Amino acid sequence: RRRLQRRIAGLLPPPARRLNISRGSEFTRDVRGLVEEHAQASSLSAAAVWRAGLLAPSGWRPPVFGDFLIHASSFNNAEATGTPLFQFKQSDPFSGVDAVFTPLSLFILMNHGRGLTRMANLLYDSPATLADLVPDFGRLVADRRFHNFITPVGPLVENIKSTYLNKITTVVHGPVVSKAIPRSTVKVTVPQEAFVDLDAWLSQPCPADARLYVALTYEEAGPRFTFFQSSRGHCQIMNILRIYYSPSIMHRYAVVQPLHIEELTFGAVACLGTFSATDGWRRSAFNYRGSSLPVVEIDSFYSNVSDWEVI
Amino acid sequence: GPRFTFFQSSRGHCQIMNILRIYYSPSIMHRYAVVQPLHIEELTFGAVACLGTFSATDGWRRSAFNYRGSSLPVVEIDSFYSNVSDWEVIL
Amino acid sequence: MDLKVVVSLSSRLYTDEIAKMQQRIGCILPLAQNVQGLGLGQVYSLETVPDYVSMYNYLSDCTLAVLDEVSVDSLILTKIVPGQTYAIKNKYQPFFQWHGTGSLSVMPPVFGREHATVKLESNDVDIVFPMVLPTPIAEEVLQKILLFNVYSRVVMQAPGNADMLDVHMHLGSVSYLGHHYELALPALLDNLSLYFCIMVTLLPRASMRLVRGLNLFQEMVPDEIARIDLDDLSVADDLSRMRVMMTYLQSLASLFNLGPRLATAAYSQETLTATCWLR
Amino acid sequence: EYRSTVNPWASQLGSLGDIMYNSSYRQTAVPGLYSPCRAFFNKEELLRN
Amino acid sequence: KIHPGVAMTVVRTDEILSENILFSSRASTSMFIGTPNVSRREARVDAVTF
Repeated sequence: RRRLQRRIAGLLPPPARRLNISRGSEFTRDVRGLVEEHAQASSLSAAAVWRAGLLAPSGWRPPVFGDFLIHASSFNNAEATGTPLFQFKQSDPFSGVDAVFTPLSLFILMNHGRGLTRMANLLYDSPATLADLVPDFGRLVADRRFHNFITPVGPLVENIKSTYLNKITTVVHGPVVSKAIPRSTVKVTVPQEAFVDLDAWLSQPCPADARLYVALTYEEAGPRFTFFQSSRGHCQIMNILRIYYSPSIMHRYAVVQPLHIEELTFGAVACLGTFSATDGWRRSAFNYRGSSLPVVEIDSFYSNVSDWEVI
Repeated sequence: GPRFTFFQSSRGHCQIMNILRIYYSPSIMHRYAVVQPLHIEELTFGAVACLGTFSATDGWRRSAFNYRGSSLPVVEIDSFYSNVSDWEVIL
Repeated sequence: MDLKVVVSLSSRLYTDEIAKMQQRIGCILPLAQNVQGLGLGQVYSLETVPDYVSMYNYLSDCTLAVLDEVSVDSLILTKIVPGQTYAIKNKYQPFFQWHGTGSLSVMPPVFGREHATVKLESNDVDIVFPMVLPTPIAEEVLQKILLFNVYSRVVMQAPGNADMLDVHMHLGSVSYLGHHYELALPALLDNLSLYFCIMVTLLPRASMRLVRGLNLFQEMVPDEIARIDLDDLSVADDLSRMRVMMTYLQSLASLFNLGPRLATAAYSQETLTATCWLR
Repeated sequence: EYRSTVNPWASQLGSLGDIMYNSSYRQTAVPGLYSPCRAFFNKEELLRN
Repeated sequence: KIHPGVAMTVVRTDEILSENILFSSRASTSMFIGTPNVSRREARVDAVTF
């Protein structure tokens, strides 16, 4: 109880300042306390950094979390924390299982039917069960409605282990942080060969933040997943990716039949979240028991998933 | 192409040559079927040699050889006594 | 912050009015404080013609509010901010399941005025709440009421080309995530339909002016029935046609942006609510 | 030991009783309704022990 | 009520709420009792929550 009282008493909001306008002698000591509060909450000392931890409840927002109920064979325990997960829409109304995908188990949903592929098939060796999770991949990519049945649910922050019927928790909206109050930062892990920086392909104003966009795109061999990092807005990166998708407008020209509406859409772009632009993405390497793939490490993520907008 | 298979046997060399002819008797038919020994030097079908003796109770415990990203399975003979011999042809 | 907004009810509410306001307590509604123009009820009044586009522009202009508590004289409600979230519920009599959909659209209720309303006999106003529904259902009901308005006005003018049962068989049902709903298809939705009609009529000459602005590359992709219009038209008529067409195109594009698009995270089907923020 | 099966219509590789209750053919089914025959007909549940 | 030439091995799963007995021997496991630390949940206007 003494430990609990000493822990609650430090983690308490400071009381609001009163100015008794009515009385005379109380107003003087209250504005005395007011200037003694400002003078120790502004100057260079340890008092002004002591004041920042009280948080005075607009600036800080506890995020929302998504409790998802998944199968253990459709997931892997050995993955990193900050993997952006992609929930699949289920046709049955009372289902109970929300089939999510890490980018590697979704990369084996990409390639099985046609670096990243090595660690992908090292993490998810048998793809028949993962092709049995989705009821239709080839027809749904044939009519190109796969982008709306796949919704992103933000990066994983807590994975409680279970041998059957695993349960994961992702931040769907808000500042990406862990769930356990022994506090740590959830660094968003993105594999590098799917990650491209848009200034690199662009080859002048400083923003506030540099956002991260996923773009499920419909290449003619199969689907493709590419994580786009842009300092610009959403309706600006639609135009910028219209510039980037140069041979797609030639392919949609060279499939000249217009009544076949399948090749008239080329993927869709969804905004995942906002990390800071003054601190860029860090490169890192993620190791399995045998292999190591280079992985983009992204810190200070604020997840806010947007709709898929058609290129 | 030629092959390099490593045999573990508890029996002597006079037994290993007979059991190696017995083990490779289909491959002699295969090599006689797919090509024809039109010359006299194509008659020999390989040769074997003893690489050394190890204990029969605890030998050939399997392990792995882990390189940078891939690992092939390896067999690990412990307490080996190397004693190589000249090649004995199998025909 | 302090966000509790109260509205000024003139007359005290009776028991059935309390029950009907309690029945839909979790839903959202716009805002203009006056109880007269408290929501969408001044477009859905008997005073004006129920025009869709002015209703949409009023719904996208003014702010929204989710109400928490109801009383005999007060209506506790918090308006919407872009900062934080509110827990909202699906309490609409056309029931659409919010199973796992990350987006919610706020549109005027096209399923009839009586379906989403509360009629206050004692007061001065009859309030309505807009439709909060998942966005593939939203664009699907926009398709199946727009094309039904077109294919209905066509058979009112000439019933020799199409069939009413043929369009009512498909254009009266939406099917999203295995749920099969029926559309109450009965005026309404005529100005938006004629706006779309004017757009797709004047879009041939619009595309011709655009491809003549900057050659056979963009002239191959029209088909032969989609290419031929003669090169004789007055300057003022062409300019006014292009200006009015591009005005209706911009309004129609921002209208098929479905307004205030809400986003949800955790839909709890046991309690029928989801954590909802403004996006 | 004096017979192979008491019924050949459910205890075979692909049979009537097997296609009704094995989870390799029950893919167009509602996955919420409980099946008492799943413990005796589904091969992975019959094999994971 | 005439036989269709076919019998029916009907199966049925039937639940039972049993009252169990747990016998755990002395000094079987070792607990390690950590210390409680407090956090902050959604501190609203009417209440602060830990």
